[PDB]
Amino acid sequence: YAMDYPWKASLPRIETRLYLDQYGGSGDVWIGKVLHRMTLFCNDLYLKAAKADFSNFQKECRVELNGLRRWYLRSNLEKFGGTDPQTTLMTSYFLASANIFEANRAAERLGWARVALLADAVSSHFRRIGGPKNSTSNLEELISLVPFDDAYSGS
Amino acid sequence: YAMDYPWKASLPRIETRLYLDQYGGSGDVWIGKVLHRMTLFCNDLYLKAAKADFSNFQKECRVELNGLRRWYLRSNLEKFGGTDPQTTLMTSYFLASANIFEANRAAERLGWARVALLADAVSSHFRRIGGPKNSTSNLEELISLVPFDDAYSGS
Repeated sequence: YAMDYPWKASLPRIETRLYLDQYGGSGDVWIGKVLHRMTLFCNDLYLKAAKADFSNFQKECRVELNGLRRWYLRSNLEKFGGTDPQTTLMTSYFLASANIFEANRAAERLGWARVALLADAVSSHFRRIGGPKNSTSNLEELISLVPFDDAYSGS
Repeated sequence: YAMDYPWKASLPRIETRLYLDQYGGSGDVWIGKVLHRMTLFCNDLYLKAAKADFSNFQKECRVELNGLRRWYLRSNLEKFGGTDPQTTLMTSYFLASANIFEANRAAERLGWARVALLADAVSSHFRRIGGPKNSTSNLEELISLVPFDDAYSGS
């Protein structure tokens, strides 16, 4: 792993997930003059805590992904987006749920997902019709599909 | 004045302006056993303070009107709309300036003025074209002429 993905393309949560199968817990032993095991940072309590936290994160992510899928369908955007839109939704949500992974920061993650999907749809439409000076339809009002707020949807 | 203007149509600032020449000060006497002038509410500082404050109001109103006129000209609104711009502007600003007079609240006064002017122009255009069924243009974007802000431009 440490040789395949350098610092340039190493998402935090994917590395944390891949690490949870490589920690010895308490079955480690360090070679010295006599085999001795250090019992301060090698135990199963760390493993239990990490696994519980990751399970909670995964459940919350599943729920928010379901909600985002419902919104994506209801807002009538599937008419663009290549041949299959579900893979695009999944990719553009996972590329955000792996960086901003805290619990009290749902707004930033969901906004990242929504704006990514909108930008991709609009870019695909421009690439299909044949450039930016042949669009007779209206596009500037398309940003009104994000849910409304006071300090978010005004700027 | 107090007879030809009921409570339902009595602007505060107009009443103050018409009452600023009906309060003598020291040139008054109150009937008793002997003609005696009361001093606590009949003074001369009252007139000076009132005149200074009212002249400050005059100057602030002049400056704000001279700015709003430039805004109404540069925004290209006389093309479609009222039959005479100056009277409509003067009236629609005098209303706000005669209702909200305090000096640390120019924002609400200017906002009232701008929104009233925009609404009047749009209503005149709708009435001229023959109802809202034949209005080909797009009118939601016409609210972008109001200067942008961070928290006062979504609602």
